[PDB]
Amino acid sequence: DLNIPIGQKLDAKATTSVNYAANLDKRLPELPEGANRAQILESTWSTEFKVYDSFGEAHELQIDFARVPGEVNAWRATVNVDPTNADATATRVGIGTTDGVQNSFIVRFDNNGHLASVTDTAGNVTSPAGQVLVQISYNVVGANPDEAGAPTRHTFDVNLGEIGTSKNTITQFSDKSTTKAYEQDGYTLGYLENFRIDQSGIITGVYSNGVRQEIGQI
Amino acid sequence: AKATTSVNYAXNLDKRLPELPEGANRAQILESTWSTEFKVYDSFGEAHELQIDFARVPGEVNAWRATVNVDPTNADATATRVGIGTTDGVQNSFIVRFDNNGHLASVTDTAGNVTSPAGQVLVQISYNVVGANPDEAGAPTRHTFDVNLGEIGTSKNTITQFSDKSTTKAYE
Repeated sequence: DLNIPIGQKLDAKATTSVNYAANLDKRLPELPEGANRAQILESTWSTEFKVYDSFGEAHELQIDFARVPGEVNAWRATVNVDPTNADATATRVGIGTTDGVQNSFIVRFDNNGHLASVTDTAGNVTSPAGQVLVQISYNVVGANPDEAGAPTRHTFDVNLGEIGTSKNTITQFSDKSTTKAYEQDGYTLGYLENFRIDQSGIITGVYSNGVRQEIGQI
Repeated sequence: AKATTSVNYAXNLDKRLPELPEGANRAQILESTWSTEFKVYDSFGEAHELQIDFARVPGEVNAWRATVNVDPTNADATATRVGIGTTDGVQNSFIVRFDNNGHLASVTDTAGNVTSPAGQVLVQISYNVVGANPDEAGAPTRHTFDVNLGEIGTSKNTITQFSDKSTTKAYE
């Protein structure tokens, strides 16, 4: 028979998808085409959110939103998984790929504020409409290498929203600069804690990392 | 109360435990050693303690050295050796490896014999039982054991190495 003991383990799920959305302050001053490091600083905004590798280790993913010099309604997003060890993890962020691109991308805003487009350093641009997905990659430092010998990488997508909307999409509305939405689908190891039944007959198991799996109904 | 025949081990070891550089000193090895203590029985009915120390091998990730010593107060005696198949060409240690999902992958002991690519993982423990007792046992006399780490590739009733608190312990 199939047995479901309490304190049973639920393996960690590595992030595959993050749903991120934020607003960048437009009333930040623009950058003349040749500024110094203090002036790019007063026109940049950085933030951090977690992702999970396949061991359930949380890695902090850091994004710096800096204004493109001279050009307006354009920001540059330098991405770095594990910023204190950013050189060994070697992050790379492209559209459609992560091979042969650098860890940065530019995100242009619609004249109304809505997300217009995103272009990487390789030349890969979004399409004119639809949801925008940004592929992000880095080295999982603690992972065994693959069959060939490479240091093994973790790859996932960042859903900034769909072109021309808000709510669940990144924006450049005027004042206010913060993170709106953060939903990522990974999680750490978890243990079965108890079962819960539902106005339907659906018996679910709850795990210590709050995952809630179902088994069946009456 | 029986000849214990086998001891099942399960739960998690924390990946985030640091290595043992320099042959690190007393306080550093304890910072990177997870230990488990268990009670077992011999053929006759006497109670002995089984201790296994898990600690990360320096220089290799996802690989752990497990030192086993039944009745640790008793240095040198009991011999105490562990070894998958064989048992005199081996010491009291085995090195357990995990795969990129935190699941059990391999066991290797002091010699080179490795567990098969699949199936349940058994290691086998071996010691001399003493403590007087009236009528003699003669020769070194021993007591093989069998320790069950679980089956490879799975977390069900198996040890795992995830990045969470350590939880490995013995059961049944």
